[PDB]
This record gives sequence, C-alpha cells and structure tokens, in this order.
Amino acid sequence: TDRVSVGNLRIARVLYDFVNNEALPGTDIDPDSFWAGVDKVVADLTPQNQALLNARDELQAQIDKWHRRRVIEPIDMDAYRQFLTEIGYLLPEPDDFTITTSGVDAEITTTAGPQLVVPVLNARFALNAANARWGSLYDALYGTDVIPETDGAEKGPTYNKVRGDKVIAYARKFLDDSVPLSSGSFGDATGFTVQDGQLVVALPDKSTGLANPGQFAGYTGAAESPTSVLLINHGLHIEILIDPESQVGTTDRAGVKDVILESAITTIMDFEDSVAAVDAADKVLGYRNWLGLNKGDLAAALRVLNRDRNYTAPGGGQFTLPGRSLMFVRNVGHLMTNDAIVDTDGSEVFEGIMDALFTGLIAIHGLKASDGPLINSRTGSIYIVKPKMHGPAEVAFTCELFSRVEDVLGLPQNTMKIGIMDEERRTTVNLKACIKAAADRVVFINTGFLDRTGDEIHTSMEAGPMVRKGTMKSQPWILAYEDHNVDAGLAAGFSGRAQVGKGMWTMTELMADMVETKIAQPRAGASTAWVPSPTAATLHALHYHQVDVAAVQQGLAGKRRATIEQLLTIPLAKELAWAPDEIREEVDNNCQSILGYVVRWVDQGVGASKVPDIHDVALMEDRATLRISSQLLANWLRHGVITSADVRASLERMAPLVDRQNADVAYRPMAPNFDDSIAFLAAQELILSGAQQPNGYTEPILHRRRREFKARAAE
Ligand SMILES: O=C(O)/C(O)=C/C(=O)c1ccc2ccccc2c1
Ligand SMILES: [Mg+2]
Ligand SMILES: [Mg+2]
Repeated sequence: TDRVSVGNLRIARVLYDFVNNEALPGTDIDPDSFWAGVDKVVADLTPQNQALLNARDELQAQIDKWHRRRVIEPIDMDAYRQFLTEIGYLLPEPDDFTITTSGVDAEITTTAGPQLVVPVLNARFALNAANARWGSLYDALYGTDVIPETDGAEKGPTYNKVRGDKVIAYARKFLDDSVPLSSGSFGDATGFTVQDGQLVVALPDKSTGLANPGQFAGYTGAAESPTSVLLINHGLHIEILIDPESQVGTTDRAGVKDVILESAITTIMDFEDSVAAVDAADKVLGYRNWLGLNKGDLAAALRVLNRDRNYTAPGGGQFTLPGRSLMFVRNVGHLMTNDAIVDTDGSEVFEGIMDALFTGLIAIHGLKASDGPLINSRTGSIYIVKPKMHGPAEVAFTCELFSRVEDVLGLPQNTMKIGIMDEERRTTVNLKACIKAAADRVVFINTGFLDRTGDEIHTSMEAGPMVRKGTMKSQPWILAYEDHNVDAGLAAGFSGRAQVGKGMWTMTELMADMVETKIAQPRAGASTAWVPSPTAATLHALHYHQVDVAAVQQGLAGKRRATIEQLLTIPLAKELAWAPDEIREEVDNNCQSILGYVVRWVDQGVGASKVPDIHDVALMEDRATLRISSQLLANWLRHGVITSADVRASLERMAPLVDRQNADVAYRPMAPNFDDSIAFLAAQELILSGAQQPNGYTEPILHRRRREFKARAAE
C-alpha cells in the first residue's frame, strides 16, 4: 500500500516521488545512497530522540510532585533551586567561551535589522516574504495607521493627497533623522546631484552635502540628474526614488516618488508553529515551496523572486546589492512523529529528523546557480532554526543530527548552521551550556517568548494558579529571561558573529503601536526581532535607523543583569487577586482565542490566522499562543479558579461569535451541534486535557484532530 520499502522504513509514495523527482536532481547525491542515509540516520538517532523526550517527562513528574508536597507558604527558592540542581534540571554553568561559527553571511553576522517569519505552505506569502528585503516606506505609511486617518487624512477608494502629504512629511523627517544634511532639511530639498563622487542636495537658498558623506552609497541614472539616491545608515540601505513624472513626484518639492527601505534582511520559512502539516501530503507541499525558493523558480499567478539591484558607486564604478531576504528554514522540534515515514512495525518516524534530512537536502539548491546567480548563502551555509529544545543535551543532539545529515548529503561538516530558539525554561536556565553545545554552528539565539510563557505555565502547573495572560508580559521571570538571553549571547561573542533576536509583534493592524513600542527590542541590544509581514518589516526597519545596535551591544558587554533566582520566579497569582467578572473575562477571552485559532487549524489546515480577540483587536495567532491560552485555562481549572461548567459554558458562548467572525466561504459553523464539531471538541480537549499534554504542547491534539477531520471529509 501507498508506501515504498527502504531498509526498515516504509516511505509514503508522495514523499518518495517528491524527493527522487524534484529534490534530488541537481544535487549530485545518488538516490540510493540518500535513502540508505535516511534509513541509517533514523535507526541510529531515534533512540536518543526518544530518551530525550522521556527525560522531559521524568523531570516534569518530579517537579509536579515536589510542588504537591510543599507545605510552607511562599516557595523556599533556595530549596527549589537546589532541588532543580539535584535532579539535573539546573546544570553547571560552563567556563566563558567564544563561538567559532564560520562561513556565515553578513546579513547574520553584522547587519542588524528585521527578521520576517512566514508559513512555508503559503507560496504567495513566502514569495512576498523573500522579496521583502526592500519595501516601500510610502506604502507602509499610507496603508496602515502609522499616519492617523484624522483630519481629512482618511483612506478611501482613491488616493488622498492630504494623507499622501503626511506620508511624504513623515519620510522627510526620517531622512533628517537618519542621514542628516550638513545644514537644512530634506523637507526643503528641490533636487539631488552627484559632484566629484559627493552627494549635493539643492535647497531653495543654497546647496549642502551630508553631515557624514560616508552615508552616501550610490545612485542610479546620470550623476547630474539621478533617478535615485542610495544611502546607508547603521548598515541598512535607504533609496530615494527621484521621478518628477510620477503622480506622487509631480506634487513633490524635489520630484521624489518614494523612499525604499532595506527591510527584512533575513526571513524564516516556517515548517513549525505557523503551519498545519499532519501527514506526507502536507509535508510535501511545504518541501516543494522550500525547493522553489532555493531553486529560484517559485512563482504564482506572474509574481517571481526578485533579482539583485544595480547601483553606481559614488565614484562612478558599478556595484550590486542583494535583492532578496536571506532565507532560514524553521524545522520542527524534537517532539512529534509523522506518518510520512513509518517503520516495519507501523511506528511513525520523528518529524524533526525528517525535516533535517529533507530541508537540508533541498537547501543545497540555494548554494548554487539558479537557471541566474546563486539564490541564498554566498558563503556556503544552510540556515536552520531549531525550536522547542529543552537543555544543552537536546542542543547537542540537534548538532549530532546535522552532522549525520551533512554526511548523508556529502556536505562539509558544519554547513548546517543552527538558530537556537530560547523558548523553554530548561534552555533559559542553561542557556550558556546550550550555546556552547552548538559553539561551531550557532548563528542566532532568539527569545521565543510565547512558547516560553506556555512552558512557564506547564512547568509550574502544580504550584498554584497563575497570573492572567496579559499580566505575563510584565512578570519578573520574563524580564529576567529577555535580559539573560542578551547577556549570554554577547558573552559568547555574538557581536559581529551571530544574531541576538527577540520575539514577534502579533497585532498586525496596530502599526502605530508597533512603531512606538517595538523600538525597545533594538534598544535592549537585539540585532534582530520578528515581524509578521513585509509591511511590518519596513516599519520595524525605522527602529534600526534610530538605534545603533552595535553601540548598544558594546555597552552591554560583560554585564550580568539576571540572577538564577529571577529566572526561576514563578508567575503565581496572589490570592483574591480577581473579581468574578475579571475571571469571566479571562475565560471568555482565552476560549475565544482558542476556538478562533483551532477552528481554522482543524477545518482548513491554516496554522496562522488573523483572529480578533474579546476587545476586537486583530491578533496574528500561532500555535505558541494556543499553548499559552490552553495551559492557563487548564491551570485555572486545576486549582479551582474555575469549574468545568464555566469552561464548557464559555466555549459554547464564544463558539457562535467565532462562527460569525468567519461567516469565509469555506467556513462551517461549530454551533449548535458542538458534540458533532471536531474543531470544537479539539478546543475542549486542549483545555480539559491540557495538564496531561507533554510540556503543555498542543501538536498531539491538533494533529490527531486535523487528521480526524481529513478522514471524515474524505468519506
Ligand atoms: O514566541 C515563540 O514561541 C515563537 O515561536 C512565535 C512564533 O513562532 C510566531 C508567532 C506569530 C506568528 C505570526 C505570523 C507568522 C509566524 C508567526 C510565528
Ligand atoms: Mg515558539
Ligand atoms: Mg547613529
């Protein structure tokens, strides 16, 4: 049946065909040697993979029981800390070291700027994401609420000159702030010229050059009347498009048509928490998109990947700039199996092992010429993000897996670099050892704060009721965790060598708020942080022109700003903390978020969705926010904050609101036949079984229920 026997493996035919016919040709890897490598790697590494997962359960069971046996008041932290040390949860911190990762591209070692995450299963989005290296500041300002729609500046079907003028003014001020003139303002410019390799800006009364002429990077067209002027600030490029004949430029005082920002410097093509992929068919769809990205020929009806950009040097020679975002791929973590391959006993193969083999194989195409130039890493690297690891031994195992894949693929050792997510507590409190375990492969650490919050709730599930979800962002543990991550990175030598990353902005319509708030991340020394869209990448790029991250990192060096005691501060709520109506709001809010995400997950296979919340804020939800919401409610049910009747009532009450919030044409209602809705029952199960899920992970239930929905839709 539908499977191909190779050693101990029974490969789903759709995957077998995909690899042989699409992924392997062009790599010089022998098909029989590849599949023999798969069989061998899977056989050799599956035992340690399973033992690691069992170690998680052993540790969690010990912590569960420890909390249940606590008599004394507030927790004795000294006792808690030595208990975590006794059981091997808290491990010794290694001696200071510097990472040795080599052959890494400048977009990662040096350039500070936005990092975009996109669901790899969506080809149109992945294409737009790869092309997001450059984006229009004007469109990002006009399209969003960064420019208020107040005083006659409202959007309409047709262009609004009042609004367009505010856009232009906003951009002119950005130029003044980023690439200052020697005297005067870009707002008063009437033209641009190059004279003796030097940019000259025409004002009404005089001319002027740059306060720092080094920021002039090039131009297009004739030096005497350029079609564009290219600036650089903090390593990020700014392009002023000069076109007096265009509509916008006809009204502009210097003919400027647009300001283009280097935006998404890197992009993470995601197989994990923003996608729903539960079998071989789903996995192949994403592998195929990843292949089209690396081969350079991905296309949708036609939209294609961009080629590099051509410029004239200030001195008159020619040069070129990367036109695409440098691509990472995020593999799944150590937990799940997938029946795309099963062994002779019918056991599913570990999906993380498969992702390393297949995404690594496909990535070879990005290292070589696309039928023009090489698509991705000019320095020879493959960039893999590995999520949800717990502790240094799990990092060491990921590195061993990459070493074995490199052997199968015939690649140099350490070709496969690792972006480490710091999004589980046992990685947080052992982060230095985790970095050291990958000292010759690591290209970033990143605080995956949403997963980290889920793991915070589950780990201390037995300790008592936790604070409400909105309170987590300001809890002591999470502030220490964010600072602890930057300290570890800089102390391991990340400045100039590897990104220090922070987390995702989820409120896709609140771009004014993002431009106001998200500047805190570069200000905290992060050389990158996550945005959900190309538009958001362009606006987040403003922050890197305001903040000199390299300076910030230099000033943070050698500091030790989080103690182990702060990292271990459990977000327990104080008693009597909430009125009944606050409890009710938190329950309704979490049930609505779960139902809104799960219904598109189970019914349509969408893993990241714009879901409005109880205050009608549009949130771009992924699986990690589902882990938080379900674990919180499970924690509140576990300690008697809420009853089973409250949960069921809230779910039933919020489900028709979700039914209505969708209406779209593919959508099917959950109300009123709740016991007939797989998606409703999945939502219920995520809550009522949440405390029994391993580390609170949602994939076991989501996968099972999505597969169930698939099986019913087929018959
Ligand atoms: O905080 C972590 O745990 C972390 O991993 C978060 C994400 O993965 C994430 C969150 C929101 C998204 C929205 C649109 C596309 C992708 C997304 C990815
Ligand atoms: Mg995560
Ligand atoms: Mg500066």
